[PDB]
Amino acid sequence: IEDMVYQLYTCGPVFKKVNNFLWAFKLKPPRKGFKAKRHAFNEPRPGDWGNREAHINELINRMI
Amino acid sequence: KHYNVKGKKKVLVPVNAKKTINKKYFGRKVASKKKYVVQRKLRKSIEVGKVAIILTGKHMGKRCIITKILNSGLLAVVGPYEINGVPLKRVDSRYLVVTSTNIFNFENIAKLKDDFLNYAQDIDDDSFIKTLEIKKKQKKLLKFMNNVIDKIKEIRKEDPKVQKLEGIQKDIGSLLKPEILKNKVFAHYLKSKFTLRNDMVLHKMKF
Amino acid sequence: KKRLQNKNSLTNFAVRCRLNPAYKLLRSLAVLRMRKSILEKSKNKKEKRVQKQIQKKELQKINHDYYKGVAKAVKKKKKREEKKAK
Amino acid sequence: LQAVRLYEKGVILGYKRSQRNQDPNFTLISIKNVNTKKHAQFYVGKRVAYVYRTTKHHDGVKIKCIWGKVCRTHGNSGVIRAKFKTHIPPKAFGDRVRILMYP
Amino acid sequence: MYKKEYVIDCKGHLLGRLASLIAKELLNGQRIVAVRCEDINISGSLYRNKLKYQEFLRLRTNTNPKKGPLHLREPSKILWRCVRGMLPHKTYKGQLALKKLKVCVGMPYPYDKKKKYVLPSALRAFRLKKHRRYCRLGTLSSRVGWNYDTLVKKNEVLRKQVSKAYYKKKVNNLNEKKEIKTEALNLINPEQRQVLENFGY
Amino acid sequence: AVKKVGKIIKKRTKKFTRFQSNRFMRVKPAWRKPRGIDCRVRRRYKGTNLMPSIGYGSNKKTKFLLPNNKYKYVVKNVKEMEPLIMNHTKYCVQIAHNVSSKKRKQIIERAKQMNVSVINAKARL
RNA sequence: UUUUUGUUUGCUAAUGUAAAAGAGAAAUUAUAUAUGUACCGGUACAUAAAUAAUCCUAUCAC
RNA sequence: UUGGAUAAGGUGCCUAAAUAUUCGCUCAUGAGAUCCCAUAAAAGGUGUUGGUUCAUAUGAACUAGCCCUGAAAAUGGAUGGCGCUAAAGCGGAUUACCGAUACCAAGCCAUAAAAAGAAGAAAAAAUUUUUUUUUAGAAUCUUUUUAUGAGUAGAAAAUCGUGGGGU
RNA sequence: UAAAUAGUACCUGAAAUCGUUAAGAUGGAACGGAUUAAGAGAGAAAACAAGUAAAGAGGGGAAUAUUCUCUUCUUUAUUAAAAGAAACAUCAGUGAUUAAUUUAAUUUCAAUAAAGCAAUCCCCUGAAAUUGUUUUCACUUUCUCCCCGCACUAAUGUGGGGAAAACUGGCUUUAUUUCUUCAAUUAUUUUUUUUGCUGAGGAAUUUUAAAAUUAUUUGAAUUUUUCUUCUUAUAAUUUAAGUUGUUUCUAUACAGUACUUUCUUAACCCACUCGUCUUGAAAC
Repeated sequence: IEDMVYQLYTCGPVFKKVNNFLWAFKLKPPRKGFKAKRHAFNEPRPGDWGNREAHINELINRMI
Repeated sequence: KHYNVKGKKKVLVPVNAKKTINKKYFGRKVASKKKYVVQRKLRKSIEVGKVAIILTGKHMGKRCIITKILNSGLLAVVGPYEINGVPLKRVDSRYLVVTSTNIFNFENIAKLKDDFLNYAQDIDDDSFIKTLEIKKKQKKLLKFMNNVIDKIKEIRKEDPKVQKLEGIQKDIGSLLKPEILKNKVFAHYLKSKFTLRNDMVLHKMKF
Repeated sequence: KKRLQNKNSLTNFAVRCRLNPAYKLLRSLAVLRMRKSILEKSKNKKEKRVQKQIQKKELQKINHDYYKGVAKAVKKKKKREEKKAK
Repeated sequence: LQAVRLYEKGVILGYKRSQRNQDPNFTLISIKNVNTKKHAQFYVGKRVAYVYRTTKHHDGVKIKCIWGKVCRTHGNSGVIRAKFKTHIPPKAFGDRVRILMYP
Repeated sequence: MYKKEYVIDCKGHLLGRLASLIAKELLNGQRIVAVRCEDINISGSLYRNKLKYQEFLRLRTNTNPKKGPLHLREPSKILWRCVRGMLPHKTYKGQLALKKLKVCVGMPYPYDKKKKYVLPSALRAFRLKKHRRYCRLGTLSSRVGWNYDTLVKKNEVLRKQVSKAYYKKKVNNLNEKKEIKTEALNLINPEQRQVLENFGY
Repeated sequence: AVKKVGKIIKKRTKKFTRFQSNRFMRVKPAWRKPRGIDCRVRRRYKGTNLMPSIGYGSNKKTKFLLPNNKYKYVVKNVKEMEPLIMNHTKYCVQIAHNVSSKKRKQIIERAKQMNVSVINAKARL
């Protein structure tokens, strides 16, 4: 599992195989909820969709 | 005996295995495959000299003195019968709110703390366990009410295992009688009953 | 094989070490590194912090130049607006 | 005088609920002197007794109790959710329960 | 909420906020008695509230006004109707909650000799800016056809005099008890005295 | 609501009744799937006569066994207990409805001396 | 009107609670201030300004 | 089904959850109040709140927020109702919370697919000797595993019953 | 007459509909779904006691009409055990809550006590002289002083006009961070308080192996050690290898006021008339 973690975190030579071997993650709803799934994360109003960049980490943590 | 994964030292005591289940294909087996179980790990505020409040029994609301941790999670307690009328009773921890006052923080009782420990070192859970023979004798007479109650009392008194507890009670109470009685406000504190007034908020007040 | 309880691979130490054979060493190293006494860091905090003075100097300098550039742009725009006014 | 209390008083509000939908697995309970989530969290493991009278005797007694336990806080104003062994009847809404000091 | 009954002095409260708080209490099962309902305040000018009540009055089943909305002019009945509108009165539980409420104009015989409580969350002084118009429920009711305002006023002034006499007697008794307490604080044991002094008694 | 007695879980009691059988005497309560077009029950409207479904099925480890944790076997003869001689602990016996008093007494005697329990032991006496 | 026992041919003894666990609390009023007292609405002096964040009531058996 | 946590949307009462926090705007003698959605315009205002450009804290001209006029219909009437103005209205912001048959963990039913399969003692209770259970092997079968489950018209399979016939 | 509730309409004798009695409900429908509660009927086939001794009634089988043996009921007294449920505890899975924590990065700060610098001056900031570079003034507190109004104020002060140093504020050095501060965010780690729900399975040749832990033991490494790591061997344990234990109660009963269940009533939430044609039916 540490090898899988390495190959996933660093897009190593065995990445397609590890990713395909891995079943799709079935996440919980966020602990504190979303802001608005309707709107973009980059919109000035509260929103969720789009590229969160490094901010995906806290959302994953609440969803995991 | 213990195990300390991740630095815990959980402490293991032997456990019997009596539940029996039928096997998948042919036989029967004992369900429990374990031989040790981790110990009780009672509360931090539970010490020998502390004074606690009983919450559930016929002595609910009464104040008592912790006596001994009884090797099985339950703890012996004596709200010294000579001052309070609370006998030597084995009580469960979670049915007992323990205060912050130690009987042995008093100058005139820290002296006899050692004798108290010596007297209390010889009580055990078997003494509190009710014997099958006396249970049968008590249930026999169920097949007028005043006579039934009196005979139940007599059988309990004549139980040989109750008598040793009564003797320990008597000697501990004799040891603790005059020192407790000479703290007049504390003596009344012990003889009093803890009640929840409508001005006290139990998520604010301290045990 | 019969499915059993899925042990928590993060908090259950036995299965965690089963999955990651290096985890026991890594955690032990982290624990012993945490176990370091406070006196050493108390006596070394100033020694560590004093060496960062040059970094603080360049660190102030970069932000100073950035704010100078912002102010110069503001002044240029104000002058352009004044010129446009007449 | 006599009949010591040693329990906190509470009132049975309705069930765990939304608008026009009920979840009678949890009962909303209001505790006497608690009005915040932080204070409601204090009574979380505590046992709850719904003691109610009865028209006739059932074990020589006219009184019986439904046992339950606090599970978690509800909302922000000190309301809690309690789970009982059997669902308390909606005739009991507004009645008194005992939040006991034990365990 | 945990009393046998709560007596609320409705003087200076805003009608809607008062009704909301009362309705929630009744639904939770607390019996309340609302007194001095003629002194309830409503935000907005008296003329504006009178216009609202005229709109209410123009409302009736033209087939048979007997079945129509009964309009009710007493301020106590107006508060009762507002509370009912804030309540599921068409169910059995809602009807019990509604019947748990008692409304009075002035202060009748049992309720003038018991403690009156106040809901700060509905006080006009705390909920209306000083520069904004408000009306008095008794005045609105009189304009609408209640015509018992002045009698309630004179009953209130009589009750005020009686309460003033009672308060003077109570103050004298409290002063005597206080002096007795100070004189007796020197006769108890010093340890008990220090306990009382330390804990502010 | 589920009822749980030991290892036995009855996922649902109060057997399903036919839609509108409560207010039509010609419609018997025996369940019939509403075929309909706009039939409320068929469309699964809230608060009306839910339909049976395979999800309610009982755990097959404890499916057909009675509250005594035994499967019932209906006999009409003394000669129909020979299989039970080897299954006395997981089969209980029930006497058929149309068995006379003589044969009933014989069957009860044989079951007792076979230590096999009888469900309707005190019938016709 | 008071005490004891009980309400464990269609009938002829007979029980119900929407809420006991200290279910404790009577001044009035103003909110860009009030309240008491003393003199002639005014004057003067006190009081109050996290007010229930308080006070009062409980256990000392015989 | 049991717990958990959420979506949409809400948290003054009806109604579970904020009379939450924080910053502005608005007074309406027919205020306003969630997409679809349940109408409103041209034109105006010396109401108030911000801005912009000109003239020695004054005079103007614009601009756009909320408010007002323009704004009349027939049973009595509808921001859903109550009501709400130090909002319970309008525009934000910060948190917490409530909230599905959706999501997550676990159990069970069935469907689909899969891994595999044509013989020996286990326990307990009494007192070495007894007693109590079991000691399995049906291939459209047995054991285990994972995923999945709306449904008219329509199709199929497996089941449940009735009269009569052979065994 | 076996039977007349088989009396000529005569076997059985359903439903619709109606009568009697009992119980219950009853504010412009009634019924219903889901969840319980209260009552009222029934009930022991898991919802305790197997066995042992005696006497009473019986039934069988084996033994060459006489011995042993197996048992079924009834009573006596004479012992267990198990099952369920609660409470507590333990473990595991899955959450909720409150206290933290290692090591780094990011202009952080803020103090203590001894000196010093600048005075519209300082860390800053502001306005002016194919990019940088340089310069000017203008920026602060006063519970300070002076004049004018000289009581004019919101004011226990004030408005206007001038001076002062340097308390305050800023900077430069040395020592300290437990007097005080050492934040926040992120990355990387380690814990912790109080607690909700759940316990599938039961492994005759993988509940094994290993993994972890404990106690010995060998060698080595190293962050240098009372949780340091890596193996050599042994013996165990569970954190492995899906819940186990204790104590009570039911209960020392043979059916009740308890337990299971049906029914009747309530109560909270929900619920429109079915079949059909139809894009669309609760449909006026």
